[PDB]
Amino acid sequence: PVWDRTHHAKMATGIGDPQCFKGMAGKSKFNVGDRVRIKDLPDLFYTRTMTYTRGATGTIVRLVYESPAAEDEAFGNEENVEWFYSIVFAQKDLWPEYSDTFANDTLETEIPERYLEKA
Amino acid sequence: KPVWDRTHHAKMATGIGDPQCFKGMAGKSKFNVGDRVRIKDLPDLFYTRTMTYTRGATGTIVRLVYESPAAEDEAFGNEENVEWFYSIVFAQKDLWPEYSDTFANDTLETEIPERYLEKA
Amino acid sequence: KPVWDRTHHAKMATGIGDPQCFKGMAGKSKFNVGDRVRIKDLPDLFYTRTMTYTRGATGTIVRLVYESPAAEDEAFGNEENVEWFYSIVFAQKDLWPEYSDTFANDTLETEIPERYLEKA
Amino acid sequence: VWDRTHHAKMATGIGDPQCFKGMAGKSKFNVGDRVRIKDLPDLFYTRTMTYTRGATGTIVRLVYESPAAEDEAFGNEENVEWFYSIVFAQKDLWPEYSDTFANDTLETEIPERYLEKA
Amino acid sequence: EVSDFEILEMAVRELAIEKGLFSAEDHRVWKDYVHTLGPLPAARLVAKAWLDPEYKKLCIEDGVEASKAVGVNWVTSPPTQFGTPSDYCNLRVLADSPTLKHVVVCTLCSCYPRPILGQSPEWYRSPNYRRRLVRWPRQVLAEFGLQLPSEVQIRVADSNQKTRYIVMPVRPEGTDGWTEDQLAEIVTRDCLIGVAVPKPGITVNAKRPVLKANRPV
Amino acid sequence: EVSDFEILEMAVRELAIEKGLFSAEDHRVWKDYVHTLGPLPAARLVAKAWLDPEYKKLCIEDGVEASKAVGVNWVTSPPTQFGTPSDYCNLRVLADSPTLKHVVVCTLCSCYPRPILGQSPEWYRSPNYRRRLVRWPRQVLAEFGLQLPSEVQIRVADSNQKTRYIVMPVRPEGTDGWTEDQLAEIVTRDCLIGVAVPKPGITVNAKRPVLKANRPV
Amino acid sequence: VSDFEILEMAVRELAIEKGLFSAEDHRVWKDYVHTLGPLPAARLVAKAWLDPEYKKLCIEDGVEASKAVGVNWVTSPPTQFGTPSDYCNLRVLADSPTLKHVVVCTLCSCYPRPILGQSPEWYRSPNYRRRLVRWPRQVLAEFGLQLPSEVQIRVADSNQKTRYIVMPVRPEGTDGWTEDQLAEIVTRDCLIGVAVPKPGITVNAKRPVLKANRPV
Amino acid sequence: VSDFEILEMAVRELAIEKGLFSAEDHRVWKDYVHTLGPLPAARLVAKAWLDPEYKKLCIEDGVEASKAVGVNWVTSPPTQFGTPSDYCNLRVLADSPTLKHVVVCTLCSCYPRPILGQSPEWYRSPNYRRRLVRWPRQVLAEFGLQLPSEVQIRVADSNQKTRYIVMPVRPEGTDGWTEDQLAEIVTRDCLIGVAVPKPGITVNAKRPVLKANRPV
Amino acid sequence: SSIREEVHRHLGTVALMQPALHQQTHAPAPTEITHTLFRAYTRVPHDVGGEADVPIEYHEKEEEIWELNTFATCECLAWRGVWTAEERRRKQNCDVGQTVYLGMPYYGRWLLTAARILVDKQFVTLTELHNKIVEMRERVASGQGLGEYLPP
Amino acid sequence: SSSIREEVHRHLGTVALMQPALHQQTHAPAPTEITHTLFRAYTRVPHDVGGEADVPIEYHEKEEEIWELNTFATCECLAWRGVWTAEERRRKQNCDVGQTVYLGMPYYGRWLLTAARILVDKQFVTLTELHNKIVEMRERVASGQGLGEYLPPKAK
Amino acid sequence: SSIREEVHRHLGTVALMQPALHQQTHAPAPTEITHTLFRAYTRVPHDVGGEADVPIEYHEKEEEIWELNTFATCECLAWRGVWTAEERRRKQNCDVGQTVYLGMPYYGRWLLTAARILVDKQFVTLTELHNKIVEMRERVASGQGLGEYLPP
Amino acid sequence: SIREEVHRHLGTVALMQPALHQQTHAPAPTEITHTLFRAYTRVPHDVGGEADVPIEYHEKEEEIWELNTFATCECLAWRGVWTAEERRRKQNCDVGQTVYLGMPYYGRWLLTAARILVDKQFVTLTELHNKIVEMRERVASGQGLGEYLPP
Ligand SMILES: [Co+3]
Ligand SMILES: [Co+3]
Ligand SMILES: [Co+3]
Ligand SMILES: [Co+3]
Repeated sequence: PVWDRTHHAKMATGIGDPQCFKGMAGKSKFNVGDRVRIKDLPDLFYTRTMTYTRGATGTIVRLVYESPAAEDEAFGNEENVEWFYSIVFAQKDLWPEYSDTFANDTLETEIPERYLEKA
Repeated sequence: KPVWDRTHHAKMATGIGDPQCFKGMAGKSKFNVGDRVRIKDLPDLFYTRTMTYTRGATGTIVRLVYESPAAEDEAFGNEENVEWFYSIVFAQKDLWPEYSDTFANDTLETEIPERYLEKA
Repeated sequence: KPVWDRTHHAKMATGIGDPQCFKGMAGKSKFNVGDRVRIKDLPDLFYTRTMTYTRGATGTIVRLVYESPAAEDEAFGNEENVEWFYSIVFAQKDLWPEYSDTFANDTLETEIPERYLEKA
Repeated sequence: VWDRTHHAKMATGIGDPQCFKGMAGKSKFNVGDRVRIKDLPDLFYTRTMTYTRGATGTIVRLVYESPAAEDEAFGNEENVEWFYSIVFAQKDLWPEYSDTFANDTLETEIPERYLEKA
Repeated sequence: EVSDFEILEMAVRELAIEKGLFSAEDHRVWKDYVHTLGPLPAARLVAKAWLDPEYKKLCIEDGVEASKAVGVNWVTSPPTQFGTPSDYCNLRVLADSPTLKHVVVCTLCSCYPRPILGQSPEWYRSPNYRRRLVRWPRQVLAEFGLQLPSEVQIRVADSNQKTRYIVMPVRPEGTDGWTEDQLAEIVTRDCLIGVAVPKPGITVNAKRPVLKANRPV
Repeated sequence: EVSDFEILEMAVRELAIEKGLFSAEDHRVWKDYVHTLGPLPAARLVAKAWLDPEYKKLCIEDGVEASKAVGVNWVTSPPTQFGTPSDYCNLRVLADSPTLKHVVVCTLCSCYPRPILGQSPEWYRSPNYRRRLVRWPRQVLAEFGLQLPSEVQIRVADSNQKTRYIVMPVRPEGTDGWTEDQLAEIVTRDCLIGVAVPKPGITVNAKRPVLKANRPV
Repeated sequence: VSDFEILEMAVRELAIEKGLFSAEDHRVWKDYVHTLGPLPAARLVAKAWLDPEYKKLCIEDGVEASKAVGVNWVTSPPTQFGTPSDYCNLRVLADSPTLKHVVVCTLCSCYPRPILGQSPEWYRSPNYRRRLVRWPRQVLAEFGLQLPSEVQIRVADSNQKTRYIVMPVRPEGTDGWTEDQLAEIVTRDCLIGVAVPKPGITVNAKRPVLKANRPV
Repeated sequence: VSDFEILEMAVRELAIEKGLFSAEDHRVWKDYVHTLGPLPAARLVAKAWLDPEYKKLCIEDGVEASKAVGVNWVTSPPTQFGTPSDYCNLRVLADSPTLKHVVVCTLCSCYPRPILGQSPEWYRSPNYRRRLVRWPRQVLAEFGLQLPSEVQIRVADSNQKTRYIVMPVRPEGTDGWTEDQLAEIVTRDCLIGVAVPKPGITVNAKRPVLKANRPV
Repeated sequence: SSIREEVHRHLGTVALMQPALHQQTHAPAPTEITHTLFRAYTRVPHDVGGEADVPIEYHEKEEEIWELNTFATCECLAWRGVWTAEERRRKQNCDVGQTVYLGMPYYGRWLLTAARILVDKQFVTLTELHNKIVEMRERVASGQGLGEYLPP
Repeated sequence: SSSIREEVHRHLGTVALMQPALHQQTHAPAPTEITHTLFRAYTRVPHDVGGEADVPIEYHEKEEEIWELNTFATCECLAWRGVWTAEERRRKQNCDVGQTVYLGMPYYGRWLLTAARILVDKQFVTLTELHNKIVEMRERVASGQGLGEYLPPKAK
Repeated sequence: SSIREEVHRHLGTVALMQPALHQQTHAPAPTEITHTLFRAYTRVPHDVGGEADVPIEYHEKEEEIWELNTFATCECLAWRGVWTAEERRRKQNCDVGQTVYLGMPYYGRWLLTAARILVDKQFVTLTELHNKIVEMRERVASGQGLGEYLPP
Repeated sequence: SIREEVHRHLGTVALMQPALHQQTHAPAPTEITHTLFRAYTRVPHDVGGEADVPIEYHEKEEEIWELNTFATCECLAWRGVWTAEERRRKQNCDVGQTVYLGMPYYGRWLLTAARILVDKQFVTLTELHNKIVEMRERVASGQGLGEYLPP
C-alpha cells in the first residue's frame, strides 16, 4: 500500500487551498439570501457541522468557496467537491432560553451544501 | 489511491492454518523450556497484548508454542517479521502482593512474544 | 435551660451492668427459642440497628439474649420501655439470592428486638 | 424540660430583633469604620459566609442587636451583640472581577465577633 | 398513590397536634395568613415613594416604619404578633438611583421578605442562583434580560441574618401623571427582587418555564 | 421497533456486499457454520481421553491433532480452510490432576475455542470476570460454587495470543463402567472453561439468570 | 500539629472545664485501655480446650466464664457497670468439626474490648463491614482461610449489646500441650474468626502496617 | 524531562529518518512561526480605518487585503500553498455601531495564524468553546466588555476553512492619529473580539499566566 | 421541532459523560486528610456563595399541597415555641449533611427536619414516629384515605 | 417477603450510586498537570483490565440478538476475505475505540462500530456513503418497506 | 520492584478513570424523587452490610495519640452520664450524614461527635467551642506548645 | 493568606458535589437508548452549547516540545503525509472522550503525530516502541536529550 505524498502539493502550489478546488463543484444549489434548514445527517465518526445547528433555520449570506466536504477530506477522499455556505442564525432559534432583550444577536458559521435544504 | 492486498493471507494460510503458516520463519529461539525470564516493560502506546499485570514479573518458560508476527505488528498490517512465542508460568505470589501463602502453589499461565523477554 | 440527669444511668447500673440492669422489665417474651420469625420492614427514618439486609427474611430464634430498651429509643434518651432481644439465625441462601448451593449450610446470626418480629 | 413560652413572652408586641434592643451595650465599631472579617472556626454552624473571610469592608449601618446565630441556633440567647451591615468592593472578593465594573459592590450583615479594625 | 412526603407530612402534623405542640386551628390560621401574602403591598410602597420624597426618605432609613403605610406591620400583621418566626422584623428598602442598582439573594438559603412580598420564587431558592449571583451579578442579570451601564454600581445584597430586603427601582421614563395604582402596577415581584426593572406596559413577571406539582394547591 | 444497532448492521452488511468485500452467500455460509458449533466435540474429547491413556497424552501434547478425533479440524473445518480468523489453529488441552486444576479467561477480550466449544458465555466476556479471575481465582470459583484444596495448584490460563484452551477435568467418582457417551454427558461447557467440575447426574450448566434479547435468534 | 489534635485538645479541655468528667477519669480510662489485649481471651480458649466443663460454661454463659481469666465485664472497667460501649453480654462461639464462626459489626466496629483489646483497623473498615456477611468464604479466603463446603460457616453480626469471641477447634499436633502452650497459638485473628490456630504460629499473619503521624 | 519531551524527540527523529520531512523543513517551519504575531492584523485594521476603499476590500476579500500588510496567505508560508492548518480564506468581520463580532472555533482552535500569530491558551479551552456561542453576552462581560442590548453581537464559529479577524469600530479620542498610533491600540484580543480598542491601551488586559516547564 | 428537542437532549446527556478522575472515599486514615480537606468536610453545607456553577434556564414551580402544609407546620412549631427559625435553619440546612442537602428537595428537608425536632427534643419517641408512618401507610392501603391528599 | 426482599436488594444497589467521592472533572489540563503515572494511565490500551479491582456480581447468560449474530458473521467474513486480520480488528475494536466507549457501549456494539470503521478507514466506502446508507435504512423503515429480518413490510 | 510498584500504581490509577453516567444533584424537585431514591437518601448511613465492594489488602494501623485521647474522652463522657453509647453511635455513625461518614476518618467522626454532644446538650455554647479552637491555634502558633502533642 | 485559603476551599468543595454516579461496565444492548447511542457515538470535538462554569481565563507559556510538535505536524502535512483535516479527525475525534478532555491540548497533537506514522505504515509500531525505549535510556544515562536536556 503506497501513499501519494505529492498530490496535494502539486495541486495547490502557487494556488492555495481551497482556491485549488475552485469551479469543481459546478452550479451552487443555493444563493445568498435563501433561508435554509440544517439537516440532521448521521455524524458517525466525523462531522464539522455542529450538533447545536441541527434542525435550525438560518440565512445564506455568502457562498465562501468550493471544497471537498470535511467528512470526505478527513479520510483521504477528495474526488467530490461541493459549495460551502456561510449561514447566519438568530441566537433565539438556537437557544430556547435566549433573552428577548438581546433579540438581535446572531451566530455565523459555515456549512457544506450537503447539509442544506430550502427552509 | 492506496490498494490493499486482500488475497495475501488466504494464499498463505489456506490448507496450512495460522500460525502454522509462519513455521520456521523466526529462526533459532533465544530462550528454551525451563528458562527463567523477566517481562520487560516495553511501551504499550497504541497497542500491546502483554498485560500490564505481568510487567517486571519473573516466570518460567514451559513451552515454545509457535512462531508468528507479534500482535504489535500484525494489528497494523506488518507481518514481515516473525518471532517465537512462549507460554510462561508465573507464581501468583509474584504477581499479587496480597496473595495468601495458604495457596502458595497457585499459578497463572499466559503467552508472550520473545521481544518482551530477558533472562531472570 | 433543660437540665440533663447525668447520674441516672450510673445509679441504675453500678455493680449490676448493662443490660443486666433491665432484667425483668420486659415481662413475658412474645416468642421462644425454636420459633420461626420474619423480620418486619419497619420505617427506619433517623435510626435503626436492624440491618436492611434482614428485612422480610425469615430465620430461627436460637436464644433470648437479654432485656433492654430498643436502640431506636435508647439512642434518643428514651429508656422507659424495655423489650426482649432475640438472637436469630438466617440461612445465607435466604439473604443473598446468588449464594451457592455448594455452601448450603452457611448461616448468619444477629440480634433483633421483639418489635421487629412476627411469627413466620 | 423545654420552655416553650419564653420566646413569645419576650417578643410579643415587640418583635425580633427589637426585643433584644439595648442588651448589647456599646458598639465596638461605628458607621464608616473599615473592618476585616475574622476567619473564625465555622464548625457545626455559622452565618458569616466563607467568601467574606479575610476580606476588608466598610460598615455602613448598625442594623440591630441580637444574639449571634451561632448561639441562637443552639438555644443560647444569653448574650447579645451588635450586627453590622458591611459593604465590600466586588474586586476584593473575587480576583477575576473586571476593572470595567469597578464600582460594583456586595452588602451583607455580620455580627461584631467576626470584626476587627482593618 | 401518595408520595413519601405526603405520608410523612401527615405523620408529623398529626403527631404535633396530638402532643399539643400546636393546634389544628393554628395550622389553618397560618395557611390562611400565607394565602393573603403577595407583592402588592411592596409595589404600593414603591409607588408611594416615587410620589412622596419624604416617604421615600422614610423607606430608605426605616423600612419597618414605612411598611406600616401600606398596611403591613412586620410585628403585628403576622399571627404570632411578634413577627413571623422566619422573616423577623427588620425590613430594609434598597433605593436604586441613576448610579446604583440592587439585586437580592440569600446565599445561605431562601430568606425573603414574605410579609410584604409573599412567597419566594422557586429559582430564588436554587443552589444555582445562590451560588452565582454574588460573584457574577452582571452575568446572571443579563440572563434575566437586565443590563446596566458599566459605570453604574450594581450592589448585591445577601440576606444572611435577620434583615430582609425589597428593591425600590428608579421610576421609569414615560410615567408622567401616572396615579399611585398605575405605578404600583408595573412594580412586579421581580422588580422588588432586583432581577428586573419596571417598564410602562409590563405588569407581570417575565414568562419563564413553570414546573408543575404532582398535587398542587 | 428497530434499534440503532440493527440499522447500522444492515448498513454495514449491505455496503460490504455492494463493494464486493464478501458475498451474501459468504455471510450465510458463515452463519450456517456457527450453527453447527457447540460444546459436544470438546466433551467428547475429554471422555475419549478418560478412556484412552495414549489419546490423553496426545491431547496434552498436541491439542490440534487430538481435536481431529472428535471431527473438528481447526484448519479445515471452518469455511476458510485456514481456521477461523479469530480463533486461529492452536488449541491446547489443559489436563487437571489431583494436584492441578485449570480455569480459563481472556483478560484482553473474549478469546474462546469456538471451533470445538461453540460461542462464549456472556459472563465470560464481562469486564468483571476478565478483571477478577486472574487475581482472585479462588474467590471467583467459589462464587461459581467450586472449591479446591488449598494445596492443589489452581492455574489460571489467560489466552492473550493465538492459543485457545479447553480444560480436561479429572474423571469424577461414581463413573465406573460408564461409556464414552455417558462420560461426555457430564462434561458441560462450564467444566471445559474450568468454573465447574463434572459430576454424575449433572448434565447441564448450573442454572443462572438469563438476560433476554430484544430480538433473539 | 493537625486539625484533629487541636480539636481533641479543645474538646477535652472544655469537657474538664465544665466538669463533665475529670482529668483523673481520663488518665484512669487510658490506663485501663493500656491493660487490655488478646491474652485473656486466648487463655479462655486454652482453658476451654483443657476442661470440657469450663467449655460448657463458656458456651452458655460467656460473662461468668470470663471471670476465670481475670476479666469481670461489670467490675474490671472503671465504671463498675461495664464499659459504656462494650456492655456486659459476652457470648463465646464454639467452633466444631461442622461449624466455623467469624465475627463482624456491619453497623460500626463493636468488639469485645474488655477481654480482647482494641479492634483491628481493617475490622472497622467499610469494606470488611459490607462484604463479610455476604461473601464470607471469599473474604476468609483472602485471609488465607478455607473450610470444607459442607462445614457451616456462621457469620455473627454484633449489631446490639452482645459481643463475641470465637473459640476455634483445637488443632492437631497439640497432644499433651499445657495451658500456656495452647493459649500462645490462639491469636487475636483466631478470636475474630479470620484465622485458625496452628502449632508454631504465635502472632497474627503479617500485614502492611499504616504508620500514624504521631503514634501512641 | 517529561514523557511529552521523550515522545516529541521520538516522533521527530522517526519522521526525519523515514524521510517524511527534513531537518531543514522543521527548522524552516519554526523560523516561520517565529515571525508570526498580531502586528500585521493590527495594521490592516488601522489602514482600513484610514481608508474607506481599503476597508471595503477587507470586508469583501480578506485574502487580497492581507497582502497590503505583508501577509500573503498563499506564498508567505514555506509551503507556497498556504499553511496546511490555516488555509487561504481569511475573512475580515467589520464591526459597526450596530454590529459587534467575537470569534471562536467550537470544534478546536482554528485561528488566523498567518496574520495574527498563535492562539491564546484560553481560546482553545473546552470552556471557551462551549460557552461563547450560547452565552456571548456573559462571556464577553467576564472579559470586561459590554455592548448595548440593541447592538447585534455576532459570534463567528470558524468550523471549516475560513479564518476570521475582527475589525472593531475606531474609538473616540483618536482624532488625527497616524496609522502607527491606531494600529498600536488594536491588540490581539481586539482582533479576536473579546476586547475593543481604547486610546492608551496598547497591550492585552493582564490575566494569569501559567508557566511552562521549559518555555521559549 | 423534534430535531431541536433531540439536540438539547443531546447537549444535556453528554454532560453525564464528562471525563473525570473519580476518587471514591472509604473512611480514609487521618494521615490522608489535609487541612484543606478537613475544612471542606467540616464546612456548613448551606454556605454555597461564590461556588462555580453553570447557567440554567430558571423556572417557577407550582406549590405542592404537602409543601404548603409543611411550611405552615414549621412556622407553627416556631410560633408555639418548639424552636426558633434559627434552630430550624441549622438543623435543616446544615445538620442534614452534604448528600441530603443537595440530593433531596428543598421542602423535603424542611419536612424531614420538622420530624427531627419532634424527636430530638423528645416530644415524640422515634418509636411513635415510626409507628405513625406505618399507621399512615396502612390508612392508605385500606382505602381509608389520607387527608386531602387521598379521598377514602 | 418476595416484595420486601426485592426492595431490599434494589436498595442495596441504589446506595452505590451515592457512594461519596472526590470527583475531579478534567478539562484539557496543562502538560504540567500530567504526571508520569497519569500519562501511562491515559495512554494505556483499554482492553488490558486484568488485575483491576471489581466487585462480585451474579453472572448471567444472555440471548444472542439477531443483529449480534449478523455482526459476528460480517466481521469474520471481512477477515475471511482479507479486508483485515482478527488482530487488526481487535486493536481497532478493543483499543482504538477509547476508554469511554470501551466500557460504555455493549460488547457487540463495538464489533459493529468497528466493522463500519474498517470499511471507511481502508477506503472501501467513503464516510459519505456510510452516512447516506444510514439515512437510507432509516427511510426504508419510516416508509414501511421494512428492514431485512428485523422488521417486515407494513401490512393492512 | 520499581516496575512492579509502577504496575500496581497503574492498576489503582485506571480505577479513577472508570467511565460512568455522572448525574450531579442540585436540590431536584419533589417530582424527581422516586420511592427508591427517597429510601436511599433517608437511609441510615451505618447500615452497609451486603453492599458490593472490591477486595482490598487489609492493613493494620498504628493508633494516633489523639485517637487514644478521643476514645478515652468519649467513654468518660458516657461514664459520667453525658450520653449513653447508643446516643453516641446514632450521632456519630448516622447523624453525620453520608458524605462525612465515608469521607472522614473513623476516629475523626468520634472526635467531631464528642464536640457535638457538648454543644447539642448545651454544656458549652458553640461560641465557647469556636473560641477554644481559636485559642488552641494561637497557643500552638506562639510556640507555647500543645499538651503531649507538641512541646513548647 | 486567608483569601488564598478561601478560594482553595471554594474549589475543593466542588469535588464533593453530590451526584448519582452510575458506573458503566459494558451494558447489554437493551440498556442503550437512542439518546445514549447518539451520546456515545458523538464526535468528541463538538462541544458548542454544552453548559460550563465561569473560569478565570489564563494565558500559558509555550513549551519547547509544544513548539516542536506544532512544527512537526505542519511539516508532515507540508510533505503530504496527511492533510490538516485528516489530523483533526484523528486528533480531535478518534482519540475518544476520555483522552480528549483528560490529556493536554498539544499532548493530543503529539500522540496523533506518532499515530499517523503508524497507521499509514511509515514506521512499524515496533519501531515507534523501540525508539521510545532508546530515548528513555538516552535521558536516563546522562547522554542528554536534544535541546531539552544537555549531556
Ligand atoms: Co434564606
Ligand atoms: Co478474547
Ligand atoms: Co460496632
Ligand atoms: Co480549531
